[PDB]
Amino acid sequence: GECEQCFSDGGDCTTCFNNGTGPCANCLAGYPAGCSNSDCTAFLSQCYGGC
Repeated sequence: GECEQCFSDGGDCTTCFNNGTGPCANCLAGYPAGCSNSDCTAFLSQCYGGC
């Protein structure tokens, strides 16, 4: 998981999103399925509430 990797490397939200080029980046704008996902999901559970 790209977003999971960033999470394991101590990253939260900003310090992974990297303004729209990061691992959890598509999980932000176009994220209707991001909660029903897994790789995006824990990040979004923090950074948005996880739907």
